[PDB]
This record gives sequence, C-alpha cells and structure tokens, in this order.
Amino acid sequence: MRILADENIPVVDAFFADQGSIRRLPGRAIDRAALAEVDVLLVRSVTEVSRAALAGSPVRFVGTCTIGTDHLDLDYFAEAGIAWSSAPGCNARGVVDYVLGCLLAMAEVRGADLAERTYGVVGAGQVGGRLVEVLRGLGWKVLVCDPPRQAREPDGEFVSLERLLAEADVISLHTPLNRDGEHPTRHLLDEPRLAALRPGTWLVNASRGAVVDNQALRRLLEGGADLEVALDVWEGEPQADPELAARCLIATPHIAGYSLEGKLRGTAQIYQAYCAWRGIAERVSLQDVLPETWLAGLQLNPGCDPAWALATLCRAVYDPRSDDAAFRRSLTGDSATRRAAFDALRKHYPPRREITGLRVATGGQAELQRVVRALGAQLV
Amino acid sequence: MRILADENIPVVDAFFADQGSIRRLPGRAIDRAALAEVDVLLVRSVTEVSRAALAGSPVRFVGTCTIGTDHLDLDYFAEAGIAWSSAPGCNARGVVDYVLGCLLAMAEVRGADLAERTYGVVGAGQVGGRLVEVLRGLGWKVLVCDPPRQAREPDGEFVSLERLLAEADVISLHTPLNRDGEHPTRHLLDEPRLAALRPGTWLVNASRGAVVDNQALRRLLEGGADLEVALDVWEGEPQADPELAARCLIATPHIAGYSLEGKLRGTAQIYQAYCAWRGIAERVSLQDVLPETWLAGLQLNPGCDPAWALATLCRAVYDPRSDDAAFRRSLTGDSATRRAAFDALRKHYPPRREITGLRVATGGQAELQRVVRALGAQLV
Ligand SMILES: NC(=O)c1ccc[n+]([C@@H]2O[C@H](COP(=O)([O-])OP(=O)(O)OC[C@H]3O[C@@H](n4cnc5c(N)ncnc54)[C@H](O)[C@@H]3O)[C@@H](O)[C@H]2O)c1
Ligand SMILES: NC(=O)c1ccc[n+]([C@@H]2O[C@H](COP(=O)([O-])OP(=O)(O)OC[C@H]3O[C@@H](n4cnc5c(N)ncnc54)[C@H](O)[C@@H]3O)[C@@H](O)[C@H]2O)c1
Repeated sequence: MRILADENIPVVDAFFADQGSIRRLPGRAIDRAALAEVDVLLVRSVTEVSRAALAGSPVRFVGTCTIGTDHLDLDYFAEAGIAWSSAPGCNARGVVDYVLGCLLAMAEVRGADLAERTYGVVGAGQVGGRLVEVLRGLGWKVLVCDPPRQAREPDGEFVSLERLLAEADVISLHTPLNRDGEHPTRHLLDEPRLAALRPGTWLVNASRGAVVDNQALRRLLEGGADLEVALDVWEGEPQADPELAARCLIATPHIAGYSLEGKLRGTAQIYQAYCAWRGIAERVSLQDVLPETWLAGLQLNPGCDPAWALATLCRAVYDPRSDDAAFRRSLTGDSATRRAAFDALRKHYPPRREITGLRVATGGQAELQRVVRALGAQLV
Repeated sequence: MRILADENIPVVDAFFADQGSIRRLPGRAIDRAALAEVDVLLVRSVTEVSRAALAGSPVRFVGTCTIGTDHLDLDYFAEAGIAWSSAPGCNARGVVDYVLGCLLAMAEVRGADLAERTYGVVGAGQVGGRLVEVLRGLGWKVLVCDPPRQAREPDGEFVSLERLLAEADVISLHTPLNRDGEHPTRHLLDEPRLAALRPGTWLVNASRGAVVDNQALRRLLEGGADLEVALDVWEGEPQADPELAARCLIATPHIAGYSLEGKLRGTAQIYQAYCAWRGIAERVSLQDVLPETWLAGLQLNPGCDPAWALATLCRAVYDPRSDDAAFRRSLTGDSATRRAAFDALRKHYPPRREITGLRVATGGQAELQRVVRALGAQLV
C-alpha cells in the first residue's frame, strides 16, 4: 500500500511502516500530481480532499482529525468508493483537564465550593460530553445546552441557551464556530448576553475565539463587571486582545487541547479506522507509541478530604496557571512580536499528560474512589 | 505538678495528664493573679511572662512555641532559677515549605530556571539553616549571611550582607527583629539597599515585618522597580499595607510557619524539655498525636524531569498561592475590617502538612532521589 501523509502528522511510521511505503509532504504542497501514486491519504485541514482534488487518483482511504464530517464530501467518497476516517475527539480530553484546572483557579480566587456551583455546558460533543460526565460523576449540577443533540435525543434532558444563562453560574463553551446553518454560534455570547451575566458568574471559553464577542467582553470587564474569565481561544489569533487578556483570570494561547496524548491520538485513531476498513487486527497501539508518563501515580490516605483530593489530583497532572504565566510574558512586545510569541508558545508547548493516565490509590475510600472515577483516572 | 496553659495550646492532655492538674485560660487573661496555683506554665506570645507577673508564684518551668521569645523575661528566669523552653524550630519547617512555594511561583511568573539563581540567605538559624540545607542539597548556588554565627563558627562559609546583596538575585530573610546591638535588623532592607538590588531580584520576607522598610519597598515598586516580592510579614500587622500587598507576587497573613505539625511539635518539644528538667524518661512522643497525612505519597517514573518533579512534589503538599488568594480578599473592606480579616485567616488557618512527610518513589533515578532527599521528603 502507498501512503501519503501531511508532514506535520506525527508517528505515521510507527503505525503504518509494515503497511507499505510512506511519503511525506507539506499540507498545501499536496495536489493532483502528488496523489497519482497514493492509496491512503492522511491529511489535516490544509490539504484539499474534494471531488476536484481526488478524482482520477488511486486514493482509497482518507484519514483526518482536524476536518469534521460536515466539511468532508462523504457523498463523493461513497460514489468513488473511498473509505474515510474523521477521527472524533483526537484532542478532546486535554480540554477537559484545562477546564478543571480553570475551575480550581476560579474557586481559589473566590473561596468557592465547586460542588455548590451550577454548571452550564453549551455544546456537549467530544469535549463538552466528556466535561459533563466528569462534573456529574462528582455529583454536581449540570445544565446542558445542545439543540442538535436535543432533536436527536428526545429522552435526554437538555435546556435552551437562555435558560442555561438564567440558571448557570459557571459557563463553559464547547460548540463549533458556525456562522450559518440552523444554529449559528458566532458571538453566541454577544454584548446583551454578556452584560446580563449575574455578578460572580464564571466563564470558560476554550472552543473557538469568535464564539464570544471579545471586544464587548473587554469593555464589560473594563467597566467593572464582576466575573471570572478563562479564555484559551481568541477572536484575532495569533493576535489576542492584550487588554482583554489582562482582565482574564486564565489567558492561554489556544493550547487547552495540547496534551502529549492528544497530539498522537489523531494518528492512532486514523490507524484504527484504517484497520477496521482493511479488516486487519491492530499491530500498534497509542500506548506502544506514547513515552512513559513522568508522574506514574499518587497515593491518598482514606482520611483525605474529597475536595482537597480533586484539586491535588488535577494540578499534579496539569495546572493551566503555568501556561497563563508564559502567556503574560508573550504579551510584552509590539503587535508583531506578540503574534510571533503566541505561535511560538504553541510550537514549543511542553510535554503535558492527561488526568485519565494518572494512577490513584485511595485505600478503599468510597468518596475518594468516586472522585478518581469521575475524573477518569485509574484506580489502583 | 499544676499546669496552666494558654487554651489554644494543643495536646496538653496527651503530654501532661500524667503530671497532675491541668488548667486553661485565654492568653491575655494570664497574670500574677492567675499564676498563684501554677508550677508549670505553658504560653504563647500573647502573654507576658515578666518579673511583675511571676514574683511570688511557684512557677518553676515555662514553655512556649510561638513567634520569638520577646514575651519571656529570660534574665529574670536565669536569676530566679526558672527552667524554660522555647521549643526552638517547632514551626521552622512550614516556613521552608512556604519559601519553596514562593520560589516556584516566582520562577513560573518570570519563566526562570531555579537552578540558575544565586540564593542569599540572611540569617541561618532554625529556619534559614534548614533552607540553606535544601538549597545546597539541590546543588544550587547559595550565599549565607549570619554575622553572629560567623563570629562563633569562623571556619564556616559566610559572607557580609553587602556582598550577599551584590551577588544574590534571590534573597530570603530569616533574622530576628533587633533594634539594638552590633547587628540590628530593623530596616535591614532600607531604601538604599532595596534600590541597589539587581534588576529582576526576588525578595522573600517571612521573618518579621520591620526587617524590611515597607514604605520604601512600596515606593520603589510603584516607581517601576524590577523586582518580585513575597511577603508573609508586614510592618503594622494586622494592618498590612494594601498598596504594598497589591505589588507583591505573594502576600499572606503571617502564616508561613502554620503547618499542622508545627503546633503539635511545640507541645511535644516543651514536654521533652520538661522531662529533662525533671530528670525523667520521655514517655509520650509526637507520633502519638500526629494525624495520618491526606496525601501519602507520589510515584515518579525514572524519566521524570527533575525540575518538574521538584515543583510537583512541593505544590502537592503546599502552594502558598492558595493562602495569597484568601489574603487578597481580606484586603477589601475598611481598616478595621482588614485588620480583623487578617487575624481571622490566622485563627482559622486550614490543615496544612509538611513536605518532609511526603513519601516519594523515583524508580531508582539518581537525579530524582537527590531532589527528594534535598527536599527532606521520604524516599521509598
Ligand atoms: N482550545 C483547544 O485547544 C480546542 C481543542 C479541541 C477542540 N476545540 C474546540 O471545541 C469545540 C467543540 O469541539 P468538539 O470536538 O467537542 O466538537 P463536536 O462537534 O464533537 O461537538 C460540538 C457540540 O456542539 C453542539 N452545538 C452545535 N451548535 C450548538 C449551539 N448553537 N448551541 C449549543 N450546542 C451546539 C453540537 O451538537 C455538538 O454536540 C470546537 O470549536 C473545537 O474547535 C478546542
Ligand atoms: N512567618 C512565620 O510564620 C515565622 C515562623 C517562624 C519564625 N519566623 C521568624 O523567622 C525569623 C527566624 O526564625 P528562627 O526560628 O530561625 O530564629 P533563630 O534565632 O533560630 O535564627 C535567627 C538567625 O539570624 C541570625 N542573625 C541575627 N542577626 C542577624 C543579622 N543582622 N544578619 C544576619 N543574620 C542575623 C542569628 O545569628 C540566627 O542564626 C524570626 O524573626 C522568626 O520570628 C516567622
């Protein structure tokens, strides 16, 4: 089999070596001429995989993470007999860890009990759906806004955006950025909705920048709004609003998803679908390819306060306050240097693991076991 | 014996029930009237154990674990044949953990490598000497200023203040507050010394308030001085200068030494001293009253980044950023409110353990074992 991968995609050889020959090219340097001897194509959201792009090539499999099934010509793939993988939630778990870390920072500045908060998750797909089950696993109140999922799941309990805004004191956004369609999400949080946020409400946005009206948010905070704000995604990336950032509790350069696992999981998931398509057993796993974690595990004694355990567990793996500190330093120069620094932070992002990889002994304590399980960490 | 103790002194029964009667009183309510029926006196800093208070009473032993020995009339004790104990170092290690947490916070904001700093420790007694041992154990560059110790230990490695202040870019202060003598420490850090600090220098003061000129510090920081500052001790306590505090990376209500085991060790050391004075064998020990840790331990894999391990281990036990958050909130009301809120945080300080009680597995990696031993954590 003859493989072509976008050069940015890691660990292609480890997964696909015994599968045939691998060739690697830049994303936009992959066109009609390159595809002439390609059986399996592995791309990101840069390379074109449309009818125009693919017709006349021996391409039988298209694998990606960055592109959703809304932006793949699946009717064409069916027509041409091309298999596909749009690996769901390649970098999803990392975002869940980031939100948890933000909530911990927020609870700490405020002296708040996280368990008494009312959570509102807008968008409950790969990321939001994972967040929801952590929060609920801990026994916390979660309101879920997801109109599409509501229409397909008549038995589930969903709420409207305006009820969520009415009842939630913690909001986390996890929708795509849709300008059009049935349920548009650009400035889903506009000035009137942001201005109506009750004093002491918390907001996390690690979806896409333009889901929140950044300029309205900045002015609302400058005006003295009583809020806690964590933003991982900004309206003009790599040019984040520096006066908005200065008013955010947590401000990071679109790195929420940037776990070590999340960068390699994309390749692993494509390979799994590729094995499922070919009807072959998997020869190499994500585990096989991941380096050993730095923190194997942690032991709690059964007297440990559950809330204390939660904060200790999450922060031992990842505290976004460290990324926040690096981001503040990136905002010191002129527009041009801030932009370059934004992208450099993302490129040189340090090795960061996921909470699901942490092994936790609890000494058999039930409330501690509940915390480990809700987090998705491993009981040992 | 007939024991009287400040009602806030813990575990007096466990250590003293076998010795006779035990009475308690609030600290400030202890005077010569109250001392008529007392052989063994156990106090805190809030009560004067003076010539006027002790004359005619049968008090033969005095024990204390608190801030300094200024409330004790040590000359009179030597005169009157009164045995005593200040339980030296009872609360020392909590301050060490506090300083480490400050350095971690400071490195994170500045993006600094802790291993590249030059550390100056001014005062190397119970606290400073412990700090020095940690810093040296990690292989870091350390300067020690302690003129009393140097004069008595002339073959030691000591340096003048002037030179320490010129060479060090991280200064931590651990002297007493002395107005007079050959080496007075009131405003040891004054306008000209503070002004001549190399740009980007970190200053930690968890000794006593008036060792640093708070007003001069505040004006320098307002004037744009390139410095990081961590203060646990303030001129005017409980009335911290809020404009100063706002410019400190870390600001806390004099709680550096408020670890749970410090309070227990105080009584336990006093008992050990009491047993020597009475010439009896020690029966009760700290282990008899010490609660189990909440966090038993952490397991590191051999490939763990040493610098990451240091930060993770320290913070897993205690991060003073949490106390800083609670302290920021205490600074919101009027003068009377801030003063009372300062004391409320000290009186109701949450349970907090010591880094020395942490058990760490390292997979036999030498660089990691070095970090664990330097920290004084338990290698397993
Ligand atoms: N910051 C990061 O590092 C990072 C990392 C990964 C993903 N993301 C972003 O997170 C967002 C969600 O990612 P995902 O993988 O979970 O996507 P997903 O498509 O799996 O889930 C999105 C959910 O949003 C719902 N939704 C759509 N419109 C909505 C609306 N108007 N109101 C409420 N819900 C709506 C959809 O039904 C879906 O369930 C995306 O914007 C993605 O780009 C960010
Ligand atoms: N913030 C807290 O919670 C907390 C807790 C414990 C102690 N403290 C304070 O920390 C300081 C030290 O405590 P300790 O128990 O280590 O006291 P200690 O007496 O054991 O040590 C003080 C050291 O300072 C040295 N010294 C004296 N004058 C000096 C000078 N001019 N320059 C340099 N060094 C000098 C002395 O020789 C001595 O070695 C005290 O002020 C104490 O009150 C604060």
